[PDB]
Amino acid sequence: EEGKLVIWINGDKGYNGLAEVGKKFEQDTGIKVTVEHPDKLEEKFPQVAATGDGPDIIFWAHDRFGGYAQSGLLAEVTPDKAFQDKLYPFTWDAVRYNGKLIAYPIAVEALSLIYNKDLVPNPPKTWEEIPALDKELKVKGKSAIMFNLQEPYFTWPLIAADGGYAFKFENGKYDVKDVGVDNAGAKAGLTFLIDMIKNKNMSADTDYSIAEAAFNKGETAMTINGPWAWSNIDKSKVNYGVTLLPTFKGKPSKPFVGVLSAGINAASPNKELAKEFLENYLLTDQGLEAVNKDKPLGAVALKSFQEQLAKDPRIAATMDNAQKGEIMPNIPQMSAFWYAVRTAVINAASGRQTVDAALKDAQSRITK
Amino acid sequence: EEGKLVIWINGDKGYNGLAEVGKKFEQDTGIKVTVEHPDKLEEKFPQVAATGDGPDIIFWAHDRFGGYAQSGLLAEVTPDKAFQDKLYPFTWDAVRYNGKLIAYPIAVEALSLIYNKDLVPNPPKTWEEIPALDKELKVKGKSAIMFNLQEPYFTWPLIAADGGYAFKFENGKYDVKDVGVDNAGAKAGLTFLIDMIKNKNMSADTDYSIAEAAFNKGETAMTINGPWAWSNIDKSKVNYGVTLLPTFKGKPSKPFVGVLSAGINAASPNKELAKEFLENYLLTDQGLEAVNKDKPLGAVALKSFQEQLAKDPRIAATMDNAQKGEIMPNIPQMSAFWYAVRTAVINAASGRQTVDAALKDAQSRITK
Ligand SMILES: OC[C@H]1O[C@H](O[C@H]2[C@H](O)[C@@H](O)[C@@H](O[C@H]3[C@H](O)[C@@H](O)[C@@H](O[C@H]4[C@H](O)[C@@H](O)[C@@H](O[C@H]5[C@H](O)[C@@H](O)[C@@H](O)O[C@@H]5CO)O[C@@H]4CO)O[C@@H]3CO)O[C@@H]2CO)[C@H](O)[C@@H](O)[C@@H]1O
Ligand SMILES: OC[C@H]1O[C@H](O[C@H]2[C@H](O)[C@@H](O)[C@@H](O[C@H]3[C@H](O)[C@@H](O)[C@@H](O[C@H]4[C@H](O)[C@@H](O)[C@@H](O[C@H]5[C@H](O)[C@@H](O)[C@@H](O)O[C@@H]5CO)O[C@@H]4CO)O[C@@H]3CO)O[C@@H]2CO)[C@H](O)[C@@H](O)[C@@H]1O
Repeated sequence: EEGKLVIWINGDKGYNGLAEVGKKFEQDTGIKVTVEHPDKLEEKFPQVAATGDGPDIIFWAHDRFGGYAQSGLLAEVTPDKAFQDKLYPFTWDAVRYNGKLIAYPIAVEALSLIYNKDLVPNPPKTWEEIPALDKELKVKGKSAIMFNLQEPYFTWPLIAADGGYAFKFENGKYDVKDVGVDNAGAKAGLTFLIDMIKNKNMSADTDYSIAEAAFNKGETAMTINGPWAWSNIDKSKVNYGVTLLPTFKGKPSKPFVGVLSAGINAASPNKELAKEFLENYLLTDQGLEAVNKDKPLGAVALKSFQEQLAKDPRIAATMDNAQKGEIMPNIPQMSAFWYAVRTAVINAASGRQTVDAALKDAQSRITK
Repeated sequence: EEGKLVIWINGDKGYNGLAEVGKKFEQDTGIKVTVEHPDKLEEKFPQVAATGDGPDIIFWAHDRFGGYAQSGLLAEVTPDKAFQDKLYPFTWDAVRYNGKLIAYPIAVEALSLIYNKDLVPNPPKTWEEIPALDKELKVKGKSAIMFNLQEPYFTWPLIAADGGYAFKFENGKYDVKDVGVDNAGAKAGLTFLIDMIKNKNMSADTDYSIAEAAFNKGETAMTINGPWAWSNIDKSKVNYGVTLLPTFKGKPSKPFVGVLSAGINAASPNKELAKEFLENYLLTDQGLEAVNKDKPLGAVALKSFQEQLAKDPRIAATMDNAQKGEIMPNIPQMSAFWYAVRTAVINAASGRQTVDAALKDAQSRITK
């Protein structure tokens, strides 16, 4: 039924308090909210939603929602980034399935030991001591502990303690044996660069200083650079804009995204001072501003200062290109990648190798 | 040298502005900060830090830091959770290596197209149109574009556009063929439960209602339950505390962590209204409070309301147990896990099966 909301929530939750939220909703909008707590709602939902019925909103712990999403029974949820930042990131992770958010997280639950302060002022720290405690309580006509033995949720914490688990999780990883430096897409893009060189649209010996000087003197119409370069263009005569990289074969250019980072030397005798400087001086609105006014940093990691920068169209363009690209890996094999690709590009642009032979050699260097 | 800070940062960054931050540091603390920008600092650092020298702090894009961390050259950084929440989560991800944070993220960089508004008011959207643009500019003694061709950072966005990549990333995944329901640790914990039953410390037919009534009437000293149960104990005569689950064989009990979640039915004709209710009524301080006063939610996903709850020792204990446990998977196979483990526990506790035969059968159900 359109124009109202039906909600299902389990009978052990605060469904009367939720109903009070629904009354405020109606009072503000006229839309009636009905809260129900059917038994076995988590089993009924897939059966009724598959026929296009059921409630508008279903509450359960997240463990049930991947099965619902796999069957197409859930709408993708569409919160903007402002709303997403209101909730803890790990709670969104709990409701992501196949890369999409498929629920709103509400609350984080875990079992605890609940004890009667007047019967056991000092509750047992070990399971093994509970039988002796029970013996003393049984002479008083009491028992040490009772909990639900019918639902495995309640017995699982004991089963997992010494090593039981449900499914093993394999952390995300880069496959270092698998590299895309000599595939057809890489060759196509490098061939286009070499064809511009052959056509004398560019020169293979152009380096950072040559390109910067040419652009900042008004000799070339465009350049490719990062935020650190903007300060020198500000001081030049050139009125410049910052925008998306050109597309190739209709697809976006994909710049590697770098996070400028400050590491503390493991040999440093000043680790406490380094922490203080970085946390309490550099990573402040005022600290980042002092660096940024020298040479722009780009988008910054500090949420409070980034909010002040996001307005700048140069920063907007930086983040647009960043979102089309990829974060760099931090793995040790990244330097091998860069050394090999550097040689391949210089060899191909200078005619020391074909594009194919250059990128094949780079691929062999990186993976063998 | 102890009692001062030496910083290395690349020569294209704002090292004079960083030096100004270091002057404010000295003025406040008397500790001198020296900022250097050596050439090839990213290659020199591993050579000098391996001998126990080098700078206290090194700046570079994060791609270099996994190699440093792999060689033991970086201190693990130790920000508390308050500081971590000041920076964007994906920037911390960039400086995590083998599960540890090994740098402070500062700024997010990507290349952009920089254009001269007075030479190309409408900059080209495609690479392919740049040669024709260059031809017209060359008759004016100008060129269309110049950028650094010596460093692969600048040519990679074009190489990646049609399909080039560095290393393929494999997303984290649960291995559904690999289940820990019948390993030695699971059997040990379930055997201890069965031994308590045999010893008449517990009864195999105890369910949720029986245990709740017994605890809330003062007949048993302890129970195991979640936040939703606290409201009924508040109303009872019992003075209760909430604490860590007991250990087993010296290891923590590991409760599964559930995120109470609200999904929107894909068949709902009211998806816009559902979004409004959940985002703007339920997921507010006032909305969660109305539910929480009925039956406590536990820790909540909404950062602003959770800050008000974290003070409660019951919530502290909830999160302590949660951190010792595991987040539930959301995969479709989770319901099979629960149905099979439910049968195993009830069969073993009732004597319908041995612990070994029960858990073996559950393992077979879940994985075949
Ligand atoms: O007729 C035979 C049988 O019926 C009855 O048992 C059945 C249940 O009525 C029925 O709900 C179903 O239970 C399944 C459930 O469908 C399944 O999802 C899974 O449940 C998990 C939760 O998914 C998980 O979130 C967690 O639940 C917590 C919850 O997070 C928390 O917020 C609070 O609500 O406590 C919950 C635990 O009670 O863990 C549970 C697992 O414990 O597994 C359930 C099975 O255990 O199927 C039941 C069996 O058919 C009768 O009770 C039974 O006597 C009859 O034999
Ligand atoms: O003597 C032979 C050779 O010497 C010179 O080239 C060498 C360089 O001096 C040297 O620095 C080294 O360069 C490597 C570098 O060590 C390696 O880490 C990798 O560099 C990556 C960055 O790691 C990555 O962050 C990104 O760098 C951006 C950076 O994020 C950004 O903030 C800004 O600073 O621009 C940087 C790009 O310039 O990408 C670079 C890769 O481009 O790979 C480098 C190699 O390309 O080794 C050089 C070669 O030995 C001379 O220049 C050369 O002519 C001589 O032949």
